[PDB]
Amino acid sequence: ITKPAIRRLARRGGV
Amino acid sequence: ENNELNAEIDLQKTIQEEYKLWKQNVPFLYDLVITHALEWPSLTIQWLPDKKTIPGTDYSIQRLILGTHTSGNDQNYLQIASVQLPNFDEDGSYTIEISQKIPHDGDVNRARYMPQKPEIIATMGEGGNAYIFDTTCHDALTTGEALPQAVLKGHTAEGFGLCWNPNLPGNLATGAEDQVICLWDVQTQSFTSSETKVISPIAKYHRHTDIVNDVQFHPQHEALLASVSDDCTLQIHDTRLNPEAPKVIQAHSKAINAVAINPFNDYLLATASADKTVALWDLRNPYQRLHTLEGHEDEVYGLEWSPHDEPILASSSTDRRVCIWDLEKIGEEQTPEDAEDGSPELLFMHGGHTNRISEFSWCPNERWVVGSLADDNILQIWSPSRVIWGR
Repeated sequence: ITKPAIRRLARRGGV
Repeated sequence: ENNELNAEIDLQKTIQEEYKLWKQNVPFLYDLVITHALEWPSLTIQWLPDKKTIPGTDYSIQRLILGTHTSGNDQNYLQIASVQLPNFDEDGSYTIEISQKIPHDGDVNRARYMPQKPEIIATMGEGGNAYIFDTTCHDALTTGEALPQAVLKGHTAEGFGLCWNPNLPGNLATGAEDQVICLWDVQTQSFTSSETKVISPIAKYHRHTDIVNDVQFHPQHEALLASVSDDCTLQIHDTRLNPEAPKVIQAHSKAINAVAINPFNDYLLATASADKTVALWDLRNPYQRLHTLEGHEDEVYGLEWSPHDEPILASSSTDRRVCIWDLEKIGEEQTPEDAEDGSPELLFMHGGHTNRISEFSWCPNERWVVGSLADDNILQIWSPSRVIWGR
């Protein structure tokens, strides 16, 4: 999971 | 009642489920997460500007202004906490100490240090009084913390609006539930006396028709004061003129809880509203709403621009989240799936708190570090991963 997966995770707050 | 109790049960279940998932994802989302439980919940937080490095250790010591709201029986306190922070540089053993506990009259609704003299702290307190403290001072006879250097008498109900003029030393503005804005001239000049000084306003504005929630001076224009209110208006005041009339903007159709002027620009101002959005405004053309930032799921209460990066803005909500927006992504295209998560400029959501956010504060001594408080006594100091904000 590179940068783009991490960036959707971040917008969703990892929740 | 049967729907209220079981709805509150289900909410707590959701919170516990989402907190467990958040913890699992922290190693991908953060470069740092420090958590400290406080003896009392705090309504307010602000980083002081000092940083103490220790040669031969990999951490620095920084400090936070905090308060209490026992709001019944117990004595309240303006507090200063000393926290270790790691020393970052480019490509979880850290302590807290409550180093100063200053008796305070009533809840500490808001507290701010004077930019030009950080040892001077103003607070909003009992009944609407504002108070001034010198945190380098002591009791007349003992090493105990000093009583207020001054009390500021003018508001007739309690308030949460408080800000210093970064361009006029000792100039202060307050807003309160009496719908009034008071301006003050605090002369630290005068704190050479054996008694608390009583101060009266130099000016009062009766321009709002409901609770005044927030006030801020323009970072670079000393005569310019913004104010927002439950009457759903943003007002721009010229403190030279006489209460002439300010600029009034119907910025949202629900209560406006916070305002924040960009520290790097002359013109860019943001507002946060009970309508769940943050709106952007150009002071040169203030009647045009530039954009609306969507992503919160409940009223937005906190709002603060990054002190290091012009396009970076943060907000906080009773949805228990702190969001970080990157205005450089204004205009970027996104799919309707991504749009369910929020506007394109939504960069980061902090999901580490398990109750309503009280307040948060950007760390002025480190890049991309935030201190945030929630109503369940939890202080968190955190940094999103450089994977997310870098380049």
